Amino acid sequence: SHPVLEKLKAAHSYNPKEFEWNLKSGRVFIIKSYSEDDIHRSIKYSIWCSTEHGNKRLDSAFRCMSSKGPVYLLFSVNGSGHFCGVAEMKSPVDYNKGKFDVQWIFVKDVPNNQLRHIRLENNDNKPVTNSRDTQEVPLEKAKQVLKIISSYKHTTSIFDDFAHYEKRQEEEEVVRKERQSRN
Repeated sequence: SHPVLEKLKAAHSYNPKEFEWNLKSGRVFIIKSYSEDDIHRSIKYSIWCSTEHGNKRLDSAFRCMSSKGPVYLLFSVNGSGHFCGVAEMKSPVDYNKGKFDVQWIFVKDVPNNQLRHIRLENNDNKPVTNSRDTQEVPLEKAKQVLKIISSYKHTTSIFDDFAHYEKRQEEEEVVRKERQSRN
């Protein structure tokens, strides 16, 4: 067990046994992450950043949902074949690129084969697992997705490789510093 991961787990209740997937109101979006390193950083710092267009869509949705219901984000790394968790969006986008606060709720790997029966009528009836970044999920389909993610008995999560990702970040920082030093 990594000491940083222990601090995180003491400060956050991940994978809560009591999650309300039967949302009365809300908006739910797919997040397609470029890498596991970004997921790891997001969990560590409770922040996310989409593209310029994605940030615009999420910023608008959050501001339109103020005091009406939550905005949930369903995370999957491009090409990974499985969703890796769920966070709630907690702030509008701050442009000093941008960034917004997130509160991670589920940190767990859910294979796409467990979700691909759910099709999005607002994305040409494609499986929810075939979505682009910031695709909005209609609420009833989002309930089905959240029910499965919340109940799934996962065998892995990104936390299994926590030390690995910590090392990746530290070493890259060293490399970056040295590169900057030489210029």
